[PDB]
Amino acid sequence: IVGGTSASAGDFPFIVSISRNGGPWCGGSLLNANTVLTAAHCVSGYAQSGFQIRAGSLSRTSGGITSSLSSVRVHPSYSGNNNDLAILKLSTSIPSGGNIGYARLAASGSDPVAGSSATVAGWGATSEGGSSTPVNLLKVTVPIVSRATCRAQYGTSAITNQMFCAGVSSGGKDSCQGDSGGPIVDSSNTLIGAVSWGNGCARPNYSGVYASVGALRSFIDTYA
Repeated sequence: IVGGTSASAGDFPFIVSISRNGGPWCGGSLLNANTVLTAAHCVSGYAQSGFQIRAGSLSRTSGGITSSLSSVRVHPSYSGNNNDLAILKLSTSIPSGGNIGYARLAASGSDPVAGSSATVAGWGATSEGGSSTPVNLLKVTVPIVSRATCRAQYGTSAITNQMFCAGVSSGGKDSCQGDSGGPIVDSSNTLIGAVSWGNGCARPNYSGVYASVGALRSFIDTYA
């Protein structure tokens, strides 16, 4: 997270950190006791044994409940940056209680509304190309960017209705490398997307691009 602040305990009860090879890698969202929603790019094709999930902590290294993965299901039509979600099944159940809860999904057919304030969180880089990855969770609030503008920025073909965009025109607030798969929520903390891709991080006029929960609910609902 670029241009963010320290998350507080309980801000995202459902957020998980996803390590790979014992190192920071991605974020995700706990949907229920044995299921995490993350970005397909975080897990597609990779050895599933390299991953570990941690829930119930502001730290990605300590505290909470951990689990290995039983299975990975990438969206059936994942293609390029498109349909960039995967459903993970957990070998250790993660009961709700305390700072653990489950995500509330955006309504089916919904699209985030341009100009509305969204909050994204993760343990990714704090600058584009940055060396340091935060131990404690960061968050940042950015406006949704209209898809028409996002298409002006990246090309019409590059932004589909399975994606939405968020960021500030003059740059400086965004998700970044290591935040992929983690949540973006609306002002009521409803899960509207997962961090997906972008042309660097926090660049002026290149919005962050997010996998859209509202558009992907039929894959999410069926396997969650």
